[PDB]
Amino acid sequence: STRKAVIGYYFIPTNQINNYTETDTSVVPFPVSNITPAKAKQLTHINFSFLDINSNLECAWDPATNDAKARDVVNRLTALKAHNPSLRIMFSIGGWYYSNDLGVSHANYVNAVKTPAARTKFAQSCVRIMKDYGFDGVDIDWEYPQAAEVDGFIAALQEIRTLLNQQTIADGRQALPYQLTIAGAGGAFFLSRYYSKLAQIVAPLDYINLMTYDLAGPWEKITNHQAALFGDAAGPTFYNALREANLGWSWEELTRAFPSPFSLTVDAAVQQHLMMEGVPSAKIVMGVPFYGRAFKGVSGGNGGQYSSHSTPGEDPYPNADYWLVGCDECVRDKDPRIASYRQLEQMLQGNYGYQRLWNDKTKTPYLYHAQNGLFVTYDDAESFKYKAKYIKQQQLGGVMFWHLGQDNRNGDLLAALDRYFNAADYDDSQLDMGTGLRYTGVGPGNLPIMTAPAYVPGTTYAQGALVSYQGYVWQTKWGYITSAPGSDSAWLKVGRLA
Ligand SMILES: C#CCO[C@@H]1[C@@H](C)[C@H](OC(=O)NCCCCCCCNC(=N)NC(=O)NC)[C@@H](C)C(=O)O[C@H](CC)[C@@](C)(O)[C@@H]2OC(C)(C)O[C@H]([C@@H]2C)[C@H](C)C[C@@]1(C)O
Repeated sequence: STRKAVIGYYFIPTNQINNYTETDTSVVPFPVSNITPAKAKQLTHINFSFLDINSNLECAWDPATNDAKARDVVNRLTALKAHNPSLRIMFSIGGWYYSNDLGVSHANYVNAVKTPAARTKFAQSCVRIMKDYGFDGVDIDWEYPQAAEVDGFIAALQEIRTLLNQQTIADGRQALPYQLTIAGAGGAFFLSRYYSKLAQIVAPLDYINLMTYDLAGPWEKITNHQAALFGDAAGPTFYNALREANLGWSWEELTRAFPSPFSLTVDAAVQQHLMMEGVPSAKIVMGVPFYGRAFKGVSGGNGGQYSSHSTPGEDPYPNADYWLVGCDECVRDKDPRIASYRQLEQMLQGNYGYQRLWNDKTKTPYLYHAQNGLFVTYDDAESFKYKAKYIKQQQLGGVMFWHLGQDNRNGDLLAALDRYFNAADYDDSQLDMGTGLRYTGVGPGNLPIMTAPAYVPGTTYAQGALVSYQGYVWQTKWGYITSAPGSDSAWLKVGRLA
């Protein structure tokens, strides 16, 4: 019973920093003061976002940033630590806008990690920004290094870790050591870019915060849940790209690890991490969305699930038709495709025509607007019970979420996560996790415990025979085999001894 991490992004754009105020929500909708002492206590980390990498290949604020206002906002966050001596204010470098393959700063990420000298300079800039502004650690949210750049990225994290460790010693911060995290891919297509080197990536980290949300969106042909915990056989499935990663595994090893097609769920991403040797469950943090994704143009029959739709994917949103009925924040932000949980409660409570439905396979809620043909996929305090139960059962490190401003005013989502993990009186021992589709892949990092008769030399084993030998349970790939398990290619390591 180590405390689960509870990691909340605090995102504030440059224009809001530069006009920062705590008394006008039309300029800053979500000021630091909305994070009350009670919320501060429920959080373990706050990820201040986003810093960038500049063309000097250093960690830097957006250069339009007013530095005194920036320091002041950051000081308000670090003052929160007075209510909670476990609390850290991290900062994040990257995000989609800055760091995506076509993002505005993308070449800076590539070049910052490309060579030994560039990495030294970058790493030093991170620690220096951390100490100058009073942050408690470094989060990297590069979406995403491509297979060629992965060795540099790894080396960059290793170097940052060493510098963080020096800093923790210099400041005598062993009670709350400076930390290093990344925001990891939560679906196999991006994950496949660095999957083969996952143990190396995770080794220098305190946590890898899986972005296990945005698993559906307007870029797909068919509506779906953006953060299904388990799979729905009625729903779409996807090619498992991990089976083409450069792993050096055999056909049978790849097949047993990477079923395809597969359901793109939270459970899949988590298992895909656990399958790798050297990736410990305690370092894996499950991301959850504090917002819904909305689609229009959907047909009926199944609550708007798994339907074609007409939601534009362009960015910025390409006209002024704000068709997400009742969503006032969408008008403010000029995009009807995303609604905060905060806004969604209001849409459901007003006379706007939505029903709240529940998929008992995915263990996630959804809104359906029968009259206009709208579907919204989001998470709430109910879906979080199952996700928290899963976090406990799988011995994950905790939960991360984007983002704090999207909680409702009383902070019920955060409170709920804090309760499912820490409340003495909350009991989920009978919470039924459903018959949704589990990801069944097995790999070297997550072998099940098994028993079988001991291997006997001289015996002819038929295809599919199971024996135990030198700590493991092995299975013949064909028959008849007589070789000692592990000595040639005929035997598959399927389990570990009892
Ligand atoms: C101008 C523009 C946007 O362009 C998109 C296109 C670029 C899409 O852009 C958008 O959806 N924009 C909104 C993005 C939300 C941010 C959150 C992401 C997660 N990050 C986080 N949530 N991070 C986080 O929480 N961090 C803590 C993008 C998601 C996408 O799928 O791009 C794919 C790459 C796999 C392309 C580039 O190949 C894309 O694929 C498809 C879907 C077939 O579309 C075409 C092109 C070819 C098309 C030409 C480009 C668009 C229209 O699809």
